[PDB]
Amino acid sequence: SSVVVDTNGQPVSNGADAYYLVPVSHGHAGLALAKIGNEAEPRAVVLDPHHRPGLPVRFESPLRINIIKESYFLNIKFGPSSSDSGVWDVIQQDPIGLAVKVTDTKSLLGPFKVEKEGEGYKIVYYPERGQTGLDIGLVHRNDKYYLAVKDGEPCVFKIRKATDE
Amino acid sequence: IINGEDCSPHSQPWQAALVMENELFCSGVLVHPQWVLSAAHCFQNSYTIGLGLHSLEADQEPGSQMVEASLSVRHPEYNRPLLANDLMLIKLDESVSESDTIRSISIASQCPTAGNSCLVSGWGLLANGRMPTVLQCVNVSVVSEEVCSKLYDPLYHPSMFCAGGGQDQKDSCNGDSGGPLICNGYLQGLVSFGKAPCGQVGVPGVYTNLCKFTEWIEKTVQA
Repeated sequence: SSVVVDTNGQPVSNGADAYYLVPVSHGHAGLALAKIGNEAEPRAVVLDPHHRPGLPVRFESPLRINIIKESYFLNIKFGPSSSDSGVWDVIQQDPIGLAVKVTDTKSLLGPFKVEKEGEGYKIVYYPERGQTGLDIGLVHRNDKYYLAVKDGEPCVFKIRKATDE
Repeated sequence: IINGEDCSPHSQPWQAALVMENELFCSGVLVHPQWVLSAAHCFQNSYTIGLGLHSLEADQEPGSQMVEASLSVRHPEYNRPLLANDLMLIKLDESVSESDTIRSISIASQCPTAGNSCLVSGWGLLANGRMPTVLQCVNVSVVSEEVCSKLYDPLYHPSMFCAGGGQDQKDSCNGDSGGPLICNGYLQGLVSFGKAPCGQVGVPGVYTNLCKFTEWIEKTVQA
């Protein structure tokens, strides 16, 4: 039933448009990639104060509808519709915990949902597409906020269409 | 519809447009004077439904009707398991008078035949990523259950079947959900889902397997 809307009240599109996730309480920071520790490449998704407005995302469902509802399982990804190299997934890495990280592989059905919360929306991670969702929140480290499973402490976002491009 | 063409106007008189604030989001199929069949994932608390359309402007379409509906019934097993049982019945506020441009269609009782060439119609995205001005038609062929389950593992369920994935890259796309797949003059399937992006070579789309649901549809509609 529940259609996800952008900051202009329009329905969020299935894959066709990109959107900024604008944190309601961390608006000084934008989505970016970073290392957690000593890994060779920056693949952890963070809110970084030095990047505004940050990397926009696309929400993707295999359903042949042109809008997104809160009940749909989604892939979330950086980059164009054509590329699958910025696809979000969740990977254990100390000391963050279950961190949101980009991969270059994509399942048909992604593990995320976008659900209403306070002024906006949270991202919820459903391991193995089960019935129980885990809130994505923030772990502060190295002057960045790492997106990570933090159940009960969701990061709240508003969704701004990136037509400015 | 990817790599199709304009339907002959009113050649698909069962086609329904589901619109929300004057934007099309899904199609459906008139299966009874007072009921439209669509995908369960197209559910809304109320609908504006265009019948007898070709372009999406009713005032340019003699015989067209924009009708209201508030009641929908999703199949009780929708999404159990995930993506399966993707159908719902929408009851129109008023039954509709049959005409040359507005007519119901029967549902196939036989299950899809691999190799069968079928027609899919809708107002969803074109190859160029734009929305068409008029209803599009394309032919796609039913694929074997074996190819369907290989490609869509681990989510394949017998409430689904696959069609398309030819070399000519014909497919359904975003906005086509809930629209009809016609085989041998009967309603065989509804556009349900597929791989993003649409039209990939060798990748057929997935359709609701309506032969599995004729009793449920008949019992809901006769009530």
